[PDB]
Amino acid sequence: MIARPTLEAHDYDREALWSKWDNASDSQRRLAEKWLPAVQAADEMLNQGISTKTAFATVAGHYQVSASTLRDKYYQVQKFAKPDWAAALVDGR
Repeated sequence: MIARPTLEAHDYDREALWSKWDNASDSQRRLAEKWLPAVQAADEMLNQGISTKTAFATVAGHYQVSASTLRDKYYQVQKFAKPDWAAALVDGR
C-alpha cells in the first residue's frame, strides 16, 4: 500500500503533493502502482552490484517495459524520497 506515512520529516508540505494524488484519477494512480514494483526491484539488483545491462535486461524480460524508459525514471525519482515516488509517477509530462 502507498500507506500513509509519518508526515514528520520534510522541509516541504506534501499535502499539496498528496492532495494531487488523492484528486488524481484511478487510472493515474494505477499507472504509478504498475511502475512502482519495477523501479523498486531494479534498486535491489543494483545494490547486489549486478551489471546494469543484465539488471535492466532481466527487469525488461520479466516486465513488459522499455529498458530505456525505466532507466530515465529510475534516476528521476532518485532526488525524490521513496515514499513520494508514487506521487512523482502521477506527475508525468
